[PDB]
Amino acid sequence: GRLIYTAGGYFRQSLSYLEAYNPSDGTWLRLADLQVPRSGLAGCVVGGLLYAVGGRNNSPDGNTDSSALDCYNPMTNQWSPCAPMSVPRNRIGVGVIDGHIYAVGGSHGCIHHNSVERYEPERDEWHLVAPMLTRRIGVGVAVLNRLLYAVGGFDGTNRLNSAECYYPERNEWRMITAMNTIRSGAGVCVLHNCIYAAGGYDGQDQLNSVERYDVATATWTFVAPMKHRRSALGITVHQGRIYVLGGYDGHTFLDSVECYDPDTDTWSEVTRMTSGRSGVGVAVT
Amino acid sequence: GRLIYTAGGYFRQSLSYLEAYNPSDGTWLRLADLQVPRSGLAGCVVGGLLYAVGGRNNSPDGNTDSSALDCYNPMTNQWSPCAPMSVPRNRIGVGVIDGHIYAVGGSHGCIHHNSVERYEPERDEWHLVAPMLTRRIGVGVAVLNRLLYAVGGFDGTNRLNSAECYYPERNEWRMITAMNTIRSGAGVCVLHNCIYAAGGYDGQDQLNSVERYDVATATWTFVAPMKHRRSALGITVHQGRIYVLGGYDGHTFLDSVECYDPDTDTWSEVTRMTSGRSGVGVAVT
Ligand code: NA
Repeated sequence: GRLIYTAGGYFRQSLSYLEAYNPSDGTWLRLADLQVPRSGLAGCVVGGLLYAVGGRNNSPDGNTDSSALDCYNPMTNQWSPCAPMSVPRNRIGVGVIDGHIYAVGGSHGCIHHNSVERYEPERDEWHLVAPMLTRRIGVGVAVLNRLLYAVGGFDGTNRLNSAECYYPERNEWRMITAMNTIRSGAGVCVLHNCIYAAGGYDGQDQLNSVERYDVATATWTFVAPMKHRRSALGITVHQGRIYVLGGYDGHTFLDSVECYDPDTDTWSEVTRMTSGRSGVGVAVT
Repeated sequence: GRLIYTAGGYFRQSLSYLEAYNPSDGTWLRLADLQVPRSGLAGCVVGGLLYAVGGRNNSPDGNTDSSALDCYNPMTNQWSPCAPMSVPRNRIGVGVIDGHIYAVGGSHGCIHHNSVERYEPERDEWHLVAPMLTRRIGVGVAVLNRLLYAVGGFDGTNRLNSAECYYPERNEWRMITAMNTIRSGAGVCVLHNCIYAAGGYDGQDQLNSVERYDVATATWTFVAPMKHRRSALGITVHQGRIYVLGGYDGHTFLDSVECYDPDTDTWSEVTRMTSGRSGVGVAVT
């Protein structure tokens, strides 16, 4: 009975919400708020614990980029602070390999990071690894074949269709085949041995198009588009299906949750979040 | 029969309101809207004309920092554009010396300005002067003894308790005694030869504390606090009393207007604005 957790987000200002959706019965739980309101963060799970990584506190009286790492225990309904990252990372990408959290790119004020760091929960320590070949904020991250893929984003000048792959054993990055579409703030996940990149911003419009990377052919192929165009959407995989949560369509902050069935190549609206928001962190446990 | 004018502000989005309060009879006038919505702007008066300087248009369709200078004539109820500043300046500080407008600090996207520029209404021209020693956004500005004081703010990393002074004849800045409290977005004004810094934000809390700088002793002393904590408040002096307008208390956008009587060292609520808002520009004419 795993749940889809959504942490933080943005609607007029950064949000503290921690909510959990049950795809089986369609119910939503209201869990303990984040200690600091954050948008542009990422979520991940290690050993049944939910982690909220980086982001930014956007408030009417001023803004603060976050280097924070916070851990939520579903059994206790409590958030606990962890060691912070070396730098603040807003619009961060995150992936997990062997119980270690990789924090990828993101921004700190005018700085667009190419730097990458890894967290060890057993030691509560962060350590820098090899930086990416490109500076990437609003970057999508996917773990596939024990490699860490960094997809699209924004380098400070241009939104990107480029993508690269990290080899943990060799501690190095290599560029892979570029996507068909330029995407910053896309939802990036892994489903049935393929990397999916859904929505995002091409530098002009928020996108509803969805493409998938097949490792064997090293090609990106378009699949069925989402019903709603969205950037800064949350994404996850639950029981062989992709779930996209909220986002921004250029005018509205979406409460829509769409579900992709790979067997039928179709998207359907499954639920609505309690309120519209973009820039959430999402994970399943 | 001078009026307290409040221009722009923020509530869900940047506002276009121009309203004028009469402290003698408690009435509010609804004047011509600003041509462009703006929050984080500053207001000032030169030769009976009201000026709206800098700010930002925060809308659901995007955010744009403003380099605009607009002039309102109370006799015609008309806004007229003036020459723009060299750069956009959101959360700007403004002061007037010898009929010249000084535009101090503020932000442009991720940039935190230390730059300062001066407007000459007779020539409709802006010119840069010596930059401040510190980058300051959400900076409070006060003119005292023909010197321009820049108080607190945010440098891009930390909210500040520091303050500095500009010498127009020498074209140079000098650091002065730091405040007792770190304050960004405080209300800063001059009353009876003292600089007052009321409220503000420290990165964690909105403040109700008020302190005053005495030039002779070069010391900051706390006076009676305001009834409501507020950051990004509007401030002005009218007939020997300080008026604080709106702001943000960490939850609500205030419509509250408080008045400080220096003879009794007491604050009282005198009126309410027609709607709650933060980040207004305020001036008296
Ligand atoms: Na907030």
